[PDB]
Amino acid sequence: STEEFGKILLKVNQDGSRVLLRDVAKIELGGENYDIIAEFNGQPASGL
Amino acid sequence: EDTPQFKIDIDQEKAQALGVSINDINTTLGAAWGGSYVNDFIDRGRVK
Amino acid sequence: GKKLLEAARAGRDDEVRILMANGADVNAADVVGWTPLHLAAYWGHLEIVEVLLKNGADVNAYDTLGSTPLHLAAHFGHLEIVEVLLKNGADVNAKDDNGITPLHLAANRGHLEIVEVLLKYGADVNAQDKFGKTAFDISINNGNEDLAEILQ
Amino acid sequence: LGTATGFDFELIDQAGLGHEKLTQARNQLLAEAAKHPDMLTSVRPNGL
Repeated sequence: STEEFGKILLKVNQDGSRVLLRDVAKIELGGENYDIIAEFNGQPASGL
Repeated sequence: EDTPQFKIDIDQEKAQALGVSINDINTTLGAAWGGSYVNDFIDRGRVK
Repeated sequence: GKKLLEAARAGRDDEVRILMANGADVNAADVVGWTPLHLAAYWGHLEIVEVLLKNGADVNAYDTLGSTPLHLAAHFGHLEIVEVLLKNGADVNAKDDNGITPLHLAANRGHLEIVEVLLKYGADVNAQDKFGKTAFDISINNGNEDLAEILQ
Repeated sequence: LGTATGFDFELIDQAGLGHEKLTQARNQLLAEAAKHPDMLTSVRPNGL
């Protein structure tokens, strides 16, 4: 889950303060790549 | 059928704090309790 | 005894009663120290959790790592069983060998209803585990904002 | 097709014997073969 990735611990600061992955990045499900986008009669689609 | 299993959670922060690598932890656990194929040797002329 | 452990896990209500009305030990334990109550709690068999408590099963029975049925019930979000257990005098602040409480476990999985009930029976919100963590500490780390303000 | 009269023989280590014992056995075979010029000629190792 994005939640679990978000709370990945990158480091602990001098003062016990914590740096999680969600503090340096946006985390979300998204395509392996974003190069292909299809439409069926103008409406959003996928296909094989 | 499902059976009881022994779940061990490694605490990332504690380990980071103590300065123990996660790789040393997993190799130590895995080698000790699962066994580790290190490399080959020659037993009476045959590679084993 | 062994047939009760099995029947408890299987959720076989009737069979639980048969072996009750036949003298099977309600506090029998398997290899990892789980009672029929542990099993019923884990697999969410409410009707068997009640029958067992009724026939006097130890409510604060712990396994070989110090975990109680309240731990299992709370962890896997079985709200009704958490209520039943607590009413039957389950130690709300019980710790396993890790210093982990039923509240730590409910919090981690974000079981708000269960977290409320536990608090309602006086769960110690300040209780720390072996790593010094509280239920609040957990809610913050998980980024659970709803749960994080319930714990203030 | 190997022409010649030609035979093509393989001596084999079937147990744990090792290169040195195999060589000794080979030498033993070659010395015996040499005692039958009537039947065998040019019985020699193909290797080094």
